[PDB]
Amino acid sequence: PVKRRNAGRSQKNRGHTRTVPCTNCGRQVAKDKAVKRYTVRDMVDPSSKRDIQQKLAFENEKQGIPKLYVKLQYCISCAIHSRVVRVRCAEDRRIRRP
Amino acid sequence: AAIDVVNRCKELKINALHIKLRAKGGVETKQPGPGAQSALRALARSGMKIGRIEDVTPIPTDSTRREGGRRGRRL
RNA sequence: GAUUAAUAGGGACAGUUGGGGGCAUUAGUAUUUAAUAGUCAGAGGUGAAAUUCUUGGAUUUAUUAAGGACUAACUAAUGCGAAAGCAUUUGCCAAAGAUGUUUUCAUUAAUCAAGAACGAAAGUUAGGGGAUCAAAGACGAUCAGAUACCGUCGUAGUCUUAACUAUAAACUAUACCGACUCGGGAUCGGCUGGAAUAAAUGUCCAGUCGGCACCGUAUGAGAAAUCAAAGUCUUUGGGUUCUGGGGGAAGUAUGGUACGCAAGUCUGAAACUUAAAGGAAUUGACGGAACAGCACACCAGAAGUGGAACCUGCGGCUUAAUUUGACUCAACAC
RNA sequence: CAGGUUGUACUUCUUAGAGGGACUAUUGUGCAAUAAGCCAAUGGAAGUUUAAGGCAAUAACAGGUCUGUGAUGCCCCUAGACGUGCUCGGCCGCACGCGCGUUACAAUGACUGGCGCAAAAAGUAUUUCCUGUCCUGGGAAGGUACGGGUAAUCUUAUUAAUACCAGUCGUGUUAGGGAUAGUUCUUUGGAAUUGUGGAUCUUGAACGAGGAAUUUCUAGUAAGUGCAAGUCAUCAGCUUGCGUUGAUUAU
Ligand SMILES: [Mg+2]
Ligand SMILES: [Mg+2]
Ligand SMILES: [Mg+2]
Ligand SMILES: [Mg+2]
Ligand SMILES: [Mg+2]
Ligand SMILES: [Mg+2]
Ligand SMILES: [Mg+2]
Ligand SMILES: [Mg+2]
Ligand SMILES: [Mg+2]
Ligand SMILES: [Mg+2]
Ligand SMILES: [Mg+2]
Ligand SMILES: [Mg+2]
Ligand SMILES: [Mg+2]
Ligand SMILES: [Mg+2]
Ligand SMILES: [Mg+2]
Ligand SMILES: [Mg+2]
Ligand SMILES: [Mg+2]
Ligand SMILES: [Mg+2]
Ligand SMILES: [Mg+2]
Ligand SMILES: [Mg+2]
Ligand SMILES: [Mg+2]
Ligand SMILES: [Mg+2]
Ligand SMILES: [Mg+2]
Ligand SMILES: [Mg+2]
Ligand SMILES: [Mg+2]
Ligand SMILES: [Mg+2]
Ligand SMILES: [Mg+2]
Ligand SMILES: [Mg+2]
Ligand SMILES: [Mg+2]
Ligand SMILES: [Mg+2]
Ligand SMILES: [Zn+2]
Repeated sequence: PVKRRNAGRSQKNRGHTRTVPCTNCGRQVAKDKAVKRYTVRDMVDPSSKRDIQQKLAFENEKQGIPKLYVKLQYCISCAIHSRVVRVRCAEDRRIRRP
Repeated sequence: AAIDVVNRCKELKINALHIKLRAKGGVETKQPGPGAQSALRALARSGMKIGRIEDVTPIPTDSTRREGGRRGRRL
């Protein structure tokens, strides 16, 4: 029978959508389908920043360390296994942004 | 490798360092490795002054058929 | 002496919208590879390593160049295209929807055997081009076995011109035209009123045509999953095209033999064989799947069988006979 | 310091009957929505629901027993019977393969001697059960000499062993260890020879802390150490209980 309405993807008008490589397996996945979560990563762990702030050098505009920018793109296959998105129950499958 | 450089640096008479951080951007995990936050940390602790900090992992505009193919590392 | 002008259809026209298309042009990093310098012993790759590369200098850092492909981030249930498909700039070439119309034309139309136009990939012929990845292949490793899932390389292709091939889970698996019927906001394009700023190819409020899509709900449909249509069908009939008739043998054949350079497409059997094959769900069991617990389960440690000689139970083999029960914890000093 | 008495004397010790006593109490963090509750400290004989057990739901395992049953269906046997009895064998037979265990490889020990520490169980119709005192044997064990009890009255408030002090041995498969075996003696039983058990003198093996594996086990618990009770005429290396000595690590 049928499991989803969007079958995991958002292709709603067009017949074909660009394919993209998986951040983790390298596998090819259609853009719309594949998981995404472009995150604002930080250069150093918590208590570890303070250590670099005191031994820091250049001016101090209070702008600290540049934060890392990671544009994340997972294919289902590994996205799951990678703790990202856990198999959700029946009616919770339609919930968006919990 | 970090502390080894700082020693060599006090001898070059240099105290401040600009950082250009990367990670085989090309068509590879544009994410910094592990020995990243580790290296910096070591330079700061062992004295060293730190100039500006950049991220220079070469992000491409297009791309070229990555590692593996179609399905990639499987297992 | 010539019906209206179809919330039918064809044209004219008007600003506008679009990653629709064809020629040009034009970038941008990146991958390779090369020059110019710069050092220094390791690089690279995996769970680990290994073939691989390297002081006739690797990996590495800066500048730059050649080259072939590719268009990131913005890029989303948003847009256009008959579909396949389509995202750097700019300039041409013919095209399209929708909206707007107190413009014409006035059945011109719906769908369709024949019969044609297209149709990612892969594949084919003859030339280009050849950067990356890579079928076959060559190697490392992994295994009891690996010419497999990882790793090192690599040819065809992948790019292109001109021919040919037409299939694909070519999917919404839901034919097109038409009329109806629930609620609701948010969208994309056009239009019309209005308000603030301001006088903006902007913003907002309110309408409304047309386009993806979603939310809620049905004394409507269903086998159910579910469906705003998969509804207005036993209260069984708007128009039209295509298709099916238990399963396997089979979409296969010394089949047909209309296409094709060639893979193969198109059409497409029978013999044979069978109670089922199927659909959707319910519970349960299992999962080299998510989440949450609990126990000397493991953790921290102890004592100690297992090795020794005896003892005692079980098997076995003997024997006239070695009574027999019991066999993973849930048999064996029971 | 032992012993004998005695008192309508006392109950701390002992017995056992009534009733107390904990419920998670008091105090502060975590929880926290209010909570249920969780933690730590204090008081406490006692805080892991105090500790250890008994009891043990619905289904089910075609688990096991018809050799426990005068509980039975069906099927078997029936007098040269699978009924019943008797005599003698066997279930313990040995090349081996498994599974509980017992003892040990020793100086944190063995052997000689000394030392009032325990608990729980049991026990008869006459002598037949527990057995105290006494006599005889080197000894196991005898005798019947004097006796109590059919039991908080008698074997007993003691007959444990580990432990503790002294002494010998002194790393030496030495004897630590005790298997195997040889006469003798003694008890149970008509009968022990295919050793019932026990005593004596010899004999004195493997074993030098045990591979791949693998079992229980958090407190008077593991371990060690002996004592009972079942079986039992006689036989424990089993079982079911009992107490003494008494810890590492967790929570
Ligand atoms: Mg498609
Ligand atoms: Mg264009
Ligand atoms: Mg490489
Ligand atoms: Mg270039
Ligand atoms: Mg758009
Ligand atoms: Mg762009
Ligand atoms: Mg054609
Ligand atoms: Mg060619
Ligand atoms: Mg091997
Ligand atoms: Mg390669
Ligand atoms: Mg307006
Ligand atoms: Mg509006
Ligand atoms: Mg139907
Ligand atoms: Mg709906
Ligand atoms: Mg009908
Ligand atoms: Mg054919
Ligand atoms: Mg099914
Ligand atoms: Mg036997
Ligand atoms: Mg209890
Ligand atoms: Mg029961
Ligand atoms: Mg019975
Ligand atoms: Mg007879
Ligand atoms: Mg006597
Ligand atoms: Mg006694
Ligand atoms: Mg001696
Ligand atoms: Mg004899
Ligand atoms: Mg003997
Ligand atoms: Mg014992
Ligand atoms: Mg006795
Ligand atoms: Mg006895
Ligand atoms: Zn993946």
